[PDB]
Amino acid sequence: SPFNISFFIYGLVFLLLDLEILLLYPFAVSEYVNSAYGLAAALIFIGIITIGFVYELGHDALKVHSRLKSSVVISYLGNI
Amino acid sequence: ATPAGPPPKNFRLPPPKNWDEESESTIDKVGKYFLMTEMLRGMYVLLEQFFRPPYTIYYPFEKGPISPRFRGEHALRRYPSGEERCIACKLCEAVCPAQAITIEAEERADGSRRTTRYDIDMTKCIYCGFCQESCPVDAIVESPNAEYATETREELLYNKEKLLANGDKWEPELAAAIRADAPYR
Amino acid sequence: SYPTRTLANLRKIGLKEYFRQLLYIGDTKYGELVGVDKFGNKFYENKEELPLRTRWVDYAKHDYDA
Amino acid sequence: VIVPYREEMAKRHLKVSGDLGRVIFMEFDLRNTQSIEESVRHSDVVYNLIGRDYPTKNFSLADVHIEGTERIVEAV
Amino acid sequence: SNAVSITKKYTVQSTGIWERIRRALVIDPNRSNGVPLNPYNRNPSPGDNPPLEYTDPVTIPAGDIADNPYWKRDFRRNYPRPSVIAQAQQVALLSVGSAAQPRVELIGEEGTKALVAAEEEGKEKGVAKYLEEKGAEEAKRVLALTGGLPPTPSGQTMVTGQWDVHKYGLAEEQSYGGSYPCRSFV
Amino acid sequence: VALPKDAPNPRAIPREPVGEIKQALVNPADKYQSKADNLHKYGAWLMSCLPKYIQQFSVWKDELTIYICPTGVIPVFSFLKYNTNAEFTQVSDITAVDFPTREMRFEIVYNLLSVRHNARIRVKTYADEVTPVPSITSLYMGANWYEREVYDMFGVLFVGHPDLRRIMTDYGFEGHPLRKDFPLTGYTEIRYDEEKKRIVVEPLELTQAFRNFEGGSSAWDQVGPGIDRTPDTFKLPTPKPE
Amino acid sequence: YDQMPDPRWVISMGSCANGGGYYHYSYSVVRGCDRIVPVDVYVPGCPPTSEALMYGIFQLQRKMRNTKITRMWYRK
Amino acid sequence: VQPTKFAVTVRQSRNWADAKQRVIAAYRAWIRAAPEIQTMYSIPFPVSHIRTRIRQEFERHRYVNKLNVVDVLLQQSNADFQETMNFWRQQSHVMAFFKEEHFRGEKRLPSNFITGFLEGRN
Amino acid sequence: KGKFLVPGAPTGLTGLGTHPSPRSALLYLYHSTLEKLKQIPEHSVYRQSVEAVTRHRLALVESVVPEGYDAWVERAKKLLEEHADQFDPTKVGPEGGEEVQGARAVKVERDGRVFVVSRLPKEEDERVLEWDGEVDEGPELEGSRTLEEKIEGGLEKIFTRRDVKDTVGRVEWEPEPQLTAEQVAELENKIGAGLIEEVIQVAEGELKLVDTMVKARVWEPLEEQPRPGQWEYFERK
Amino acid sequence: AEPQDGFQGTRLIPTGADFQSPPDPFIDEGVDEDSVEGRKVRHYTVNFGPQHPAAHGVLRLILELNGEEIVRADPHVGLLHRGTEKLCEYKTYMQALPYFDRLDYVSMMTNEQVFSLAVEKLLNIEIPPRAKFIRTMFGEITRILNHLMSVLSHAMDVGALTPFLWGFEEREKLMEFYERVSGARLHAAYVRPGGVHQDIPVGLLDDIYQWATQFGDRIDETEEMLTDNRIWINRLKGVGVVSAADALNLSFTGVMLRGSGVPWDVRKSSPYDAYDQVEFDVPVGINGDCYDRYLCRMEEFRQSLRIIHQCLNKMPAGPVRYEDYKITPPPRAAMKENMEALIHHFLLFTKGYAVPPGDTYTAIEAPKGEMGVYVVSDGSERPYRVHIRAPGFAHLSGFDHITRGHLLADAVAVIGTMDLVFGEVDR
Ligand SMILES: *P(=O)(O)OCC(C)(C)[C@H](O)C(=O)NCCC(=O)NCCSC(=O)CCCCCCCCCCCCC
Ligand SMILES: CCCCCCCCCCCCO[C@@H]1O[C@H](CO)[C@@H](O[C@H]2O[C@H](CO)[C@@H](O)[C@H](O)[C@H]2O)[C@H](O)[C@H]1O
Ligand code: SF4
Ligand code: SF4
Ligand code: SF4
Repeated sequence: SPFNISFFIYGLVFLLLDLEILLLYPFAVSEYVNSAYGLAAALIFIGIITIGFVYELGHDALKVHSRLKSSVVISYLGNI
Repeated sequence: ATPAGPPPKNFRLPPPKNWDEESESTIDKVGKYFLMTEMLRGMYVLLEQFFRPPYTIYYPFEKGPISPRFRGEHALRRYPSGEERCIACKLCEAVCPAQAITIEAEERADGSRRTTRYDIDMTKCIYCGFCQESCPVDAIVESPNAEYATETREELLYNKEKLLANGDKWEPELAAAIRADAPYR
Repeated sequence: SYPTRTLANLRKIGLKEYFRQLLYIGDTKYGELVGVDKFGNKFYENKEELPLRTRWVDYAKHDYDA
Repeated sequence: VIVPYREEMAKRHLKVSGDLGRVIFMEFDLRNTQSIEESVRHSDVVYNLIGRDYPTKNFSLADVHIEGTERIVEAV
Repeated sequence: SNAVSITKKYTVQSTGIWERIRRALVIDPNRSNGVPLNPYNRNPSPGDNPPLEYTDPVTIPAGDIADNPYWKRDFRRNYPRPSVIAQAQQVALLSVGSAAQPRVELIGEEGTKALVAAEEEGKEKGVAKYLEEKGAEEAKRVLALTGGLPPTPSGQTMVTGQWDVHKYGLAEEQSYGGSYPCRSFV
Repeated sequence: VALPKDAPNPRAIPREPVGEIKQALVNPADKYQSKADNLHKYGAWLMSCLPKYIQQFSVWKDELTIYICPTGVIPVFSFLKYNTNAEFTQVSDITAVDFPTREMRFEIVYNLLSVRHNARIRVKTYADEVTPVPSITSLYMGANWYEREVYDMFGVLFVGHPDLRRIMTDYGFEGHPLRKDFPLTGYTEIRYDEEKKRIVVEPLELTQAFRNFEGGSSAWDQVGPGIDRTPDTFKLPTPKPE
Repeated sequence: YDQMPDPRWVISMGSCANGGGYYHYSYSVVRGCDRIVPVDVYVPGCPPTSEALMYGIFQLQRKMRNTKITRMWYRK
Repeated sequence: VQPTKFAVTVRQSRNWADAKQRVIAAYRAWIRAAPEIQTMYSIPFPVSHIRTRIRQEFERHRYVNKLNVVDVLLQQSNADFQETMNFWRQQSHVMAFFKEEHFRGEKRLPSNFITGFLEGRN
Repeated sequence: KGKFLVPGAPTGLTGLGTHPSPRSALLYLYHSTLEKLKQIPEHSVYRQSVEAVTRHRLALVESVVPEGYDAWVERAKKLLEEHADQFDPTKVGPEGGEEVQGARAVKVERDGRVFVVSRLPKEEDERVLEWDGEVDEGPELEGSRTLEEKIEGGLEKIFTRRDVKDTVGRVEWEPEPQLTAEQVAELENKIGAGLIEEVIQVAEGELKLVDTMVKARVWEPLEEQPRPGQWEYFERK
Repeated sequence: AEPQDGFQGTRLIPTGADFQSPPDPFIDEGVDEDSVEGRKVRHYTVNFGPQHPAAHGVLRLILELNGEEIVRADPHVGLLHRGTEKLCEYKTYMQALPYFDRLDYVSMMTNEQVFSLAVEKLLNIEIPPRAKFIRTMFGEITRILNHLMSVLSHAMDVGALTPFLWGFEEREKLMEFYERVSGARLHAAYVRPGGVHQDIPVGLLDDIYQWATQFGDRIDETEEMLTDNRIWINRLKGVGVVSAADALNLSFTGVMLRGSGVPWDVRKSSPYDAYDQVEFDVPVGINGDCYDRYLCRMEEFRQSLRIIHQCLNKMPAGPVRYEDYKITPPPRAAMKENMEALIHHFLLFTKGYAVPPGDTYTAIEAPKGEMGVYVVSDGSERPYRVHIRAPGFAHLSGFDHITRGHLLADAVAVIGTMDLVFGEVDR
């Protein structure tokens, strides 16, 4: 039987975001030295990986979402 | 789908309201979403139960309530004299919904009409009580005893020697339940 | 049970009887003796308990049975 | 069928094969003669299938195949 | 609101400081806890209800000793029979009418032989031959029995005194209000 | 125990004594005469509109029954489904009754409901061991499982049915239990065979044979003939004398 | 039942499982579940009261308290 | 086969040419399926014994000369085919069609007069 | 505000939504029903029953008239006359065309009466509609391809279809004026069969029955007599 | 000339596919290539059941799945078919009454009500006013009992486990009233042709009133947990949606019929017993989904309580049993004192009463939908044919049409919204 593609998407979106949050943990234990310049760079890095997150939100890649008037209109004209 | 004649007064629904026609403030609407207020109310109702008395009965030290009409295991009764009340009419055999009663009778040595066989298949019986409604002499009853699980189902083939032994055992309670319910019977 | 109830019944039945009940019934319970069965069982009543708990039995045998 | 048994749990699968009153179970020991005696007093045919392949702490191949056949056939 | 006071609810109550504590920390103070009352509920047991107090009644007509013959009140043996009408019967009913409404006077003789003329035509020809040959005029007559329209079937209520459909209407006050997708009907 | 304090003992209140109870005697059939004339009228209209299939109609109390030819099944139920005066859009039940004294053994009984007119109608046809009946699952989706039951329990066969398989009985079951020639306990019984390691199927033996107490039916008839209750609008006019 | 790891016990509850009950004389009913599996306790009633099924569990719990496991292996 | 895998809408044979065509197609499917029936139901018989026994069940009704009788005998076959090809019948129902897995076996009527007399009617 | 019923709004009955044009639908179904009744002989009570009831409902439906109806019908008469080929079932099929993203009408005649059946492109969100809703038959076959393959790929449809914006030789059919929501309620209080949309459901059922009532010839004599003792049960006497 | 004319096949039976008619072309509402569109997808089948709750004891429904969604649902029933309709032909009418307790085994006194009403109609008897009110009171106590099982087991399947335990104490209290009028917690056998078996005991109407004073608070707290809960709402909205036209065409009755916006209750449309004497409302839903059917069932809790209180205040005096010993058993005291009474006692318990010939289809508003029985009488003392119409049998038949395209976690919700006890479905 075919397997559903959403299983792949769960592992992939985790794998990338999990790598992304991992790259931010050094920032949280180096904040005082990083100061304003480090913050700006981390904000830029946070901003880029956020835009890729609104892409899967915008496309339902996780395939989590996505789960009547009649066109026929009659007119009466009368006798011939 | 509706009855004949004029349609019910305002049976048809109102037109649906758009999202911005709804009467619910954004503050109330957004707060109920993020604070999860209706789920908080239900969790609070479980705290209310926590501090209320429980319903539990400690069995077998405390028993649940049973009425005088309760339908438990069968018994064959006597008169104050000591004679068996049963005269082998076989009415309880005819009315049995599950054919659980087998009776063989004849003339006793003294000429009295009495049963020689009286078997009740406790694994055919449905505990309806019909056998005891049909008796003309109150001979067959159902005691309030519900505690008689056995090991083998051969133990559930009650013969006339066991059903009389049951009546001798349970007579005070049988006479008491009959005394309570007789006016209604 | 609850502390107010279980405390009061200790003040009545004593600590040797409190442990007897924990081993069998599993509750601390106090009531008046109503009578004894031929089998030796003892019966108690207390109108002040929860409904269906006003009458109980203390069995005579260790391997008790209904 | 009178089925003498040593262990209660083991014997249970044998009762399914018969109607009520047909498979009778008797608690027996190869060294208790009364249990053997009263197992065969009503029987028409007696079978003896008792046998180990090994000695135990309670039975030597001598005890099982001799002292049991003795004790049982003496009841027959 | 819809609640009635706890003091009328036949459940065990909290007392004193605990009542004040309960009426403070609780969603609805008028809610009971479901614990019944010992001096009131199933008290006495049915086993101590006095046997001699209860009375098994009789109603005067059917249970009397002196003015009821059984055969006036034997409605089981006055049961209705099923009334059957086949195609032969309806040919005759249209042909010569009905004991309620005749088509011809049928006076004395030469009307009895007209009464078999209804019965004879019924066996020989169905209602289909009968309607074909006497024309569409008496196809209009079959509807003329019920006023020129086909009859509608009988309803099964008689709460208005006549057999009819039940008039399902919205109840005056809705139980969910408009707040839930469920309307109450009377 | 803390009594409610404004909820008194409902048993302690004294009751006003009831003296002589009197109940009028009613004949429950009498309530149905007011609708007897239209139930006859509706059945008469029905069999004039479909003379090809409607052999007769009966009326008992509030029930009008229509008796139809087996080949008329599709037309008759279409008319009773899609007519504006016959808006009978539910099948409530389809079952069979067995009459082995008839050449056609099986009577097929359909019960239909009209929510529009608050009305019920019964349709009866007949079938045989080999004579099939049209299926009406083209008109009522709810009738599908009912016909499986009639087939499973009686052997009647429904032409046009998708997936007419057994619905109630076991998988290799042979026989039709609601037939009157079929015995109550059947012909076979099952058990577990230890030697074969499965459940096996055996010829039926009963430790106690079933005791059939039919012979104790009264030697005397106990209901009688009944009472005729036809409207005068559906009786033949009587010839007046002279 | 064949999938129950040992040790195994079966309780037959009610007249229908015990011996067929109201449907004993039918073509579709097994007259007792012990034509299929072994049973250790039979609880009577249609239906037994909840106390009655509790009583049956206590009978079974007592049967287990009387089960000799390592004391049977010792006699043989 | 709209509702179920092997469903066939109930059809009434139009004539004997049609009725014989259906019988042969029924027999063909059954004897085709015999290897598939012998693995699923673990029948301890050769596929040949299964096929020769399938033949007997058609050989019983070879002399039916009524067209209304053939259709009920065909519907019974189609329904039996559907419940066997879907694993709906238990091994117990299937290998109970073979009338030698009785502990009395195939020999269940008495052979002649005398052997049934000495055994009390078998 | 509530002067007119929203089409497709829920009625209270699940699955039944408010009819876009209830009055003309009911008129179309009644007249169509009256036309198929001429396949049935005059002496059948079925036809008389259906005729009388249908004419009775047809009279009450025609008793109510939408406002501006006389004005609208005069324009619609001319609009049909001067552009008849636009609305011809023999020219543009039973459907009014194949460009489902464009308006489609067709003139249909029943029982001496004229109707236009206009099918309107579905209103969808612009954020989800690709190519204004033009149906995607797939990509064109490209590469080395045969004559036969190009035909079955639809090539001859180039010389038949039209750009949806191409509206020069065509004229826009204007819809009929509707009843008011109060007028619809008054229609309901006359006919006496519930909601208007539920009456159309019954009315289009009477239309389908005529086809079965003619094929089976229900007015013909009884097919199979009851053989003796067929409807006999257990009656005494 | 069937079956003779059918020997040679000279006639063919006109199937519904013969009378198919093409849709009207004008007002009619709505290939192989190298692409993957032409490719087919395999499906796999799944064996669902038995679930832990008692009501769905014998369900073996085989689903075909395309990924997650259900393609076709095939319930296999019969696992509790015990031959009731055949065994009823070998019993007298009084003997066959206990068979009705065991059809829908959570709604006992309303099963035996429809059998009594059917037999009473052929008997042509009118049952006394007191038994009419006793039956309508215990028919609503029964309706509350069934809904406590149905609603709380439904939410136990959906995963809410606490309302189940709270309302089974309410169930535990309401079975004390069964065991006081009869001696059974489950199978009373209390409702019988001609009224009820025995008069209610002398303190019961006070004890039901004491229960009544607090039962609404139990509904309100059960309603505290489910009605506004978003998890509950998001598991029942849009699930198992049936249109009003299809519910009728599918033989749906009860809340399955009523939840799609059809106002229809047998109690209001064909009144029986003391229902025409009581004021109550009928909850009718909008969207035809499981959330509507949950909200309609909770409203019936409050409506059944409102009937029980009215029955307590109109309880008339008099016989609770039809006053005729050729039909109902005489009192024990009469049988032991009067000649005619012992004769009528003896013949009723051996032969039974004769029912006049005829057939009747009788329906009541059972808690799970419409429950009806077709009884053929032969004028004798045993029924010639008893047929039970079970509301759940028709509901499970429409499970494929309703669960199509849904998820399996959606289908478990559809099983509970259809009030399904399989002893009802298989008779
Ligand atoms: P040739 O022309 O000689 O014969 C062809 C036939 C047989 C058609 C004759 O010409 C003929 O006309 N005979 C009468 C028609 C006929 O055969 N009727 C019955 C047909 S259906 C039938 O026979 C069904 C038999 C049973 C089907 C199932 C068989 C397998 C079940 C068990 C399998 C093993 C366990 C799973
Ligand atoms: C600083 C933190 C920022 C957090 C993220 C901020 C918001 C950005 C994410 C949402 C942006 C809009 O993206 C929007 O997502 C929704 C929900 O899947 C999509 O939703 C739409 O398509 C999907 C896929 O067919 C359907 O399942 C859905 O029913 C439909 O409404 C829209 O196609 C997309 O336009
Ligand atoms: S117990 Fe009663 S009914 Fe039964 S045989 Fe004896 S006397 Fe008759
Ligand atoms: S209670 Fe048991 S023994 Fe008595 S009549 Fe009923 S089924 Fe027979
Ligand atoms: S309650 Fe009675 S009828 Fe029901 S399953 Fe149990 S034993 Fe059988």
